[PDB]
Amino acid sequence: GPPGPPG
Amino acid sequence: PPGPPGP
Amino acid sequence: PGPPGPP
Amino acid sequence: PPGPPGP
Amino acid sequence: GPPGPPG
Amino acid sequence: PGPPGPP
Repeated sequence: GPPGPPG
Repeated sequence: PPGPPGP
Repeated sequence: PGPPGPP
Repeated sequence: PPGPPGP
Repeated sequence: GPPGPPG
Repeated sequence: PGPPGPP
């Protein structure tokens, strides 16, 4: 899947 | 699915 | 799952 | 998420 | 994530 | 999490 959100 | 939120 | 988001 | 308040 | 606030 | 803010 796509990268997760910025922290 | 998307990766997790970042640090 | 995708990679973590960036910091 | 954002980093903590600074010193 | 982004930098935290100035202290 | 992101880095601390500056002093």
